[PDB]
Amino acid sequence: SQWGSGKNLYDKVCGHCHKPEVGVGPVLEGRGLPEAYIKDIVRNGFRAMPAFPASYVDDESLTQVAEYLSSLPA
Amino acid sequence: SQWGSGKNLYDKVCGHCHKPEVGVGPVLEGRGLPEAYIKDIVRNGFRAMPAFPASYVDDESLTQVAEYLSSLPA
Amino acid sequence: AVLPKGVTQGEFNKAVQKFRALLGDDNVLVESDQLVPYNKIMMPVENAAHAPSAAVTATTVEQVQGVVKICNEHKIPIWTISTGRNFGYGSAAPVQRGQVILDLKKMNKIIKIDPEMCYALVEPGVTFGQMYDYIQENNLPVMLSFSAPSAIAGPVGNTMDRGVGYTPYGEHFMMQCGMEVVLANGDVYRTGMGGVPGSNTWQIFKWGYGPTLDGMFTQANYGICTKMGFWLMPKPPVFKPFEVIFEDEADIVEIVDALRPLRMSNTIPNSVVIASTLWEAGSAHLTRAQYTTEPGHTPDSVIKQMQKDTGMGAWNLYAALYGTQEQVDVNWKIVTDVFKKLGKGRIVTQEEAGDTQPFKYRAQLMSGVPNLQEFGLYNWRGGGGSMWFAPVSEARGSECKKQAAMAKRVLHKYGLDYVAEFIVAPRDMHHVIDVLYDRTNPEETKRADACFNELLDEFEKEGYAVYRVNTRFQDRVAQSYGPVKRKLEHAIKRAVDPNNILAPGRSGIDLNNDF
Amino acid sequence: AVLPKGVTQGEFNKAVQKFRALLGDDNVLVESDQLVPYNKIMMPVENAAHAPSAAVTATTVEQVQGVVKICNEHKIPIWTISTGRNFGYGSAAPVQRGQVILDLKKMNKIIKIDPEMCYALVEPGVTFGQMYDYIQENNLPVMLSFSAPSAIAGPVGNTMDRGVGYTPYGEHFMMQCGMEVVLANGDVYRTGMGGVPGSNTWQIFKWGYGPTLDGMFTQANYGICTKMGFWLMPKPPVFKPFEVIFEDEADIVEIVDALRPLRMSNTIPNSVVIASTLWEAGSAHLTRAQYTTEPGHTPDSVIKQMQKDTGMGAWNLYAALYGTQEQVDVNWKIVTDVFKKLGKGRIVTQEEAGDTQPFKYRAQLMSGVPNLQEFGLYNWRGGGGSMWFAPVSEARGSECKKQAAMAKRVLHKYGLDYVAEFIVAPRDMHHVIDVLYDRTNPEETKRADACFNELLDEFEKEGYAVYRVNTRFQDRVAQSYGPVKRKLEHAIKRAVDPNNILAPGRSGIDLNNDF
Ligand SMILES: *Cc1cc2c(cc1C)nc1c(=O)[nH]c(=O)nc-1n2C[C@@H](O)[C@@H](O)[C@@H](O)COP(=O)(O)OP(=O)(O)OC[C@H]1O[C@@H](n2cnc3c(N)ncnc32)[C@H](O)[C@@H]1O
Ligand SMILES: *Cc1cc2c(cc1C)nc1c(=O)[nH]c(=O)nc-1n2C[C@@H](O)[C@@H](O)[C@@H](O)COP(=O)(O)OP(=O)(O)OC[C@H]1O[C@@H](n2cnc3c(N)ncnc32)[C@H](O)[C@@H]1O
Ligand code: HEC
Ligand code: HEC
Ligand SMILES: Cc1ccc(O)cc1
Ligand SMILES: Cc1ccc(O)cc1
Ligand SMILES: [Cl-]
Ligand SMILES: [Cl-]
Repeated sequence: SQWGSGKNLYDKVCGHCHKPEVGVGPVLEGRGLPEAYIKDIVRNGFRAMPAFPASYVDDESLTQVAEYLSSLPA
Repeated sequence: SQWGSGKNLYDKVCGHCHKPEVGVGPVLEGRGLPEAYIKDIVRNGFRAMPAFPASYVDDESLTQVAEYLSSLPA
Repeated sequence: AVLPKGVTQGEFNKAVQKFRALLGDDNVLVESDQLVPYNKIMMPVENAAHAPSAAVTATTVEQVQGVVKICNEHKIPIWTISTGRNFGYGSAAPVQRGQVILDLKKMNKIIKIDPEMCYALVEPGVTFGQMYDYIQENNLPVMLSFSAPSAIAGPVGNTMDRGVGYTPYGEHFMMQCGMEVVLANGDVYRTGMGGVPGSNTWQIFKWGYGPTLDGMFTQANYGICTKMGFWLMPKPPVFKPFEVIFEDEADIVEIVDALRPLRMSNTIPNSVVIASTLWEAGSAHLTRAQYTTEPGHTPDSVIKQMQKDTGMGAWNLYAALYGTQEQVDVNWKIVTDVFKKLGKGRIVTQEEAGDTQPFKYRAQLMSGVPNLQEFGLYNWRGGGGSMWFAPVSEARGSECKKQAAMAKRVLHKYGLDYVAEFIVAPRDMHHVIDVLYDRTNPEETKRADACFNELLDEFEKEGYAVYRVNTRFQDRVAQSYGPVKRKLEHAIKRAVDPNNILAPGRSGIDLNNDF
Repeated sequence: AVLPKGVTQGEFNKAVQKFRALLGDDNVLVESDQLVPYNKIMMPVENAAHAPSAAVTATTVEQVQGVVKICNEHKIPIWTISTGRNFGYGSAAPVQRGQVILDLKKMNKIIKIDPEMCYALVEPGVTFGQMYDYIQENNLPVMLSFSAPSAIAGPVGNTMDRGVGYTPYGEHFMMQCGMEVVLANGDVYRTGMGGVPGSNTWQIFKWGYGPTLDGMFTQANYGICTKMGFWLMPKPPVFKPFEVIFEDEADIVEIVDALRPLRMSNTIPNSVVIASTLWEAGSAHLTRAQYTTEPGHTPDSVIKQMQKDTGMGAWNLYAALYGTQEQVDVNWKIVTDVFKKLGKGRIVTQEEAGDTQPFKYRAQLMSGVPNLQEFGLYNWRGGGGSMWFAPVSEARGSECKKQAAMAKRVLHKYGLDYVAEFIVAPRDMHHVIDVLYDRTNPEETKRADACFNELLDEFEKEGYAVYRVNTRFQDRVAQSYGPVKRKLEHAIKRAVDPNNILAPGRSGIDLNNDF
């Protein structure tokens, strides 16, 4: 796809703020967050968090990252 | 005046090309060159030599440099 | 619902119909759920004031030329964005309500990276992260210079707004070389050596012949940049980062005055950052709530407490040495002696700090390694409200102290903090102040807006103006630079964009003004 | 006798009457014996083709504003000169016959030289010699950068034409900061931070806010520069000049490729000169007549003989190290090893050359000490005929070799010599070729004109163009950069000078053209 896999989207964009060692944003790894919720936060943005348009991160890539995050240990 | 003295015009402009150690132009020191001739070369320029307008080197300053050049030893 | 200023629902519909025919249906966005991510702003005003009417995504120069032809026909105003990560400066949202966003993120092609001549030619949608990957994969001996949002931001967008980096190639627009611009009439203009057919010097020699126009397009609405070239620093054999921690707030005068001869002589060749205690705190991910819950600004007593518990100073300077081992060793001996002779500040190196923050990220930023660590500044108070007040000053200590005190006073008046840093060049300082507030609290946003106005009024009175500002204050700042300048800018605007379609209002340039 | 193009004897007389009333009688020059020194050109055309109709000397900004108001009334075209020492580029004479010369030599005020912040703000008539005297008298720790005519030339004129120097601040327009321009409507515009009232940052921060227009005025006819600011290099404790003499003509490829990493890393921080044997000869004051009287070019056999008798090489490189003793010593060890590893070229220092020419003048030029030694180039063949063919190339060895061969061939075809030098920046070369000929010989001038045309045709075909050119070829070179560029330049010209009074024809910008 646009990012190939969800692991790739997480490593190149999301993880720069969300990885445990960073801590700009809360840990999303193994939290079982719904795909529909992740899609809402990325498209609307949440307070301190910026919003990313489809041209940057598409719907298909959001599905992949939601799935990748659920599969990891907490 | 504009250059103060003829020694000053020679040091700041003419001598950069005409002094013996330089040799871009021929030696003018103690050659008894006429004021009317020096006035003609500076205003018209001579081949490789550039011309200087009155705004750069005025008539009064040319008179002073002609007089300074005649007074020096060859 | 939302339409462009002066354009009727009918004319807009013919335009959207032509956009679709030219670009395809998935490249034209008119539904409000698709437009929502472009609307997110950190400015003290509601989203409605900067909401777009549509968003089109072009991928080729032929398409940008197309979008501009359609825009001239139906008098449609376009707002161009590249990577659109301009947080604290308007983000991805237009200067004015209802403008169409020409989103060029999909134009993400790296055209050339020459490892011998050390230059890069890229498209608008290229991110610094995308470039870092290409440089790592292909083992190229080049180094990047970038803004703190690094990985998510890009070269074209940051340089159009004349942004700043932290390596010796820090003043980004100084290192720019050659650009392709699509003008309002559809023509494709190439600056410098680009107009010459079969030229191999576009990214080599800056000026060209005749007037050199690269600067004319930056922070302006005279064309849409489609290709941009810049110079890359070659990877030095050794990189030596360091920090110098200072205890008193009044130490700023001596730090700046002692640092100046070292910057001017190029001993310390990079853009030096002198960060305040609160900026330093925010970047190390410390929140205000874990120190005080009291309303208004953070008192001097809790800042002094913050310094004891963590080891931060009132001013924390981060610099870096580049070169061969022998070059770095003699420069280290020069820098060390200057600080010893001062009898102030603790020197901390990579060995005694290494893996700890904020040293780690600053060292990464000064060597072209991406991280988004500095986004912790938005966690200091939270709420998602942030604006950059960035006045310009002389790299003279008394001036830095004067500006610091002026800012601190007006900010405290509105119950906000002085979270700032000085980015140092040989002769100038980019005094960057982050006016942080809670955007979900309507009373605090109303205060923040007033605070920003007063900050501009107070600084203009003392002869200071900002180098870049948010979309909401772009016209206001244009006033700081006098009427003759605005008059000249509108004359050029009438000449290159008679129909007023290229981002009206950008830097206060709009044909609907009386100039 | 000589009147402006399109202006009648009557309208011109009303203009001269108004000039006199505004400036005084001794500031308006209409007599041919007063106009004669402005007419001297080294171009292959008669004086008549570039003869002025009048010359006015202004001393204040109010007067320049006055001259422009009168010029707009009677449609009088003005040609502005500062120090007017543009030899080989049109000198002090106008692009077109009959233009009035606005001679600003009398505006020779040094407004400010800040020794701490290291900058200068000057008026057009200030010469580099005048600045050197002020710096010597007041013991200021600053260093100047200048073109070879140094003492007689000035900062404003050279930078308006984007000239080059030899110190680390060599690319003059890169170091420019802030300018005041009188527009065609009479308005006084100040770039960067100048528009802000009570600003102390005009010569500190380059850009300002909104479009940055300094570049737009250089090599253009969009305004008359009345004040210009620039940065000065602080005097380093030790200066170490050197030369590296190379034997073969084919050595150029390895010299350039070996020099590049040293320029890019800033080990050698100054504009390096790689001078050809004939350029070197001319500067050491050797004439052609003392070696051969045979017609046509100087044969390879007599050039090889010239090398044995004097010790010059095919390529003579002059560079310089700046900094502290320890900084210079480690950089000298790096430079020395690069040349030893090559196994080519003799290294000559200040100790083993010292008082001998051409080493002496180059060392002076690289340290901001004035001399007019390089004018010996006009003595190589004499006659007072000289034109600069200066193409731009990549600082890549194969490209330099290619350009050298192309030039040499076309020059020999017209019986002229290849007397050239490469001025090196990290990524670009200013390949400066002096097409020298005897102007008193009518057959050789006709050949020189044809040679210059063919030089431009040959280079454009291979994708190369010049960075600066003489008044006679300014329109020709404008063509090398394509139609879109010219179109944009005429659009801006109509907007800022509707009456076409500011130097029409400069850089090929004239409203009488179809663009
Ligand atoms: C939040 C934050 C912001 C920072 C920062 C740290 C934090 C925590 N650190 C920065 C730094 O060190 N240096 C900077 O210069 N900026 C910093 N910023 C702000 C930062 O977000 C921006 O500098 C920068 O990266 C902007 O992002 P961007 O690169 O995505 O640029 P953009 O696409 O938003 O474009 C900016 C601006 O440029 C104009 N425009 C864009 N593209 C074009 C084209 N093609 N043609 C014509 N004009 C163009 C437009 O007005 C746009 O808004
Ligand atoms: C003969 C020779 C010439 C050289 C040289 C060596 C020799 C032997 N070495 C040079 C060098 O290293 N680097 C250079 O850049 N040039 C060299 N030159 C040529 C040299 O004469 C010129 O570079 C330079 O010094 C020109 O003289 P100048 O400084 O007196 O400038 P100018 O007054 O003639 O102005 C040049 C050009 O600029 C435009 N113009 C001037 N002033 C203004 C203002 N105020 N406003 C608007 N336009 C202005 C105008 O087109 C003018 O012709
Ligand atoms: C730094 C610039 C970020 C990037 C890149 C991404 N996110 Fe983020 N995210 C960030 C912050 C500071 C916050 C907290 C905001 C607040 O004020 O509370 C968040 C939050 C989220 C959440 C909500 C988590 C929760 O526990 O409720 C989600 C689901 C989320 N972020 C997702 C997400 C994805 C999928 C990203 C890559 C496309 C991504 N974020 C990037 C900061 C940053
Ligand atoms: C270098 C750019 C020069 C400066 C500055 C001045 N002069 Fe010059 N001058 C120069 C040359 C190269 C020549 C020889 C020209 C040729 O082709 O022969 C000259 C010559 C003269 C002469 C003629 C001497 C003779 O032997 O007949 C005169 C009288 C003269 N120059 C005067 C002069 C004055 C007064 C100057 C300062 C205002 C001056 N020159 C400057 C080169 C240069
Ligand atoms: C860190 C930073 C620097 C500049 C700027 O304008 C904003 C933020
Ligand atoms: C020495 C020199 C350099 C550049 C130029 O254009 C002319 C002459
Ligand atoms: Cl914002
Ligand atoms: Cl000439």
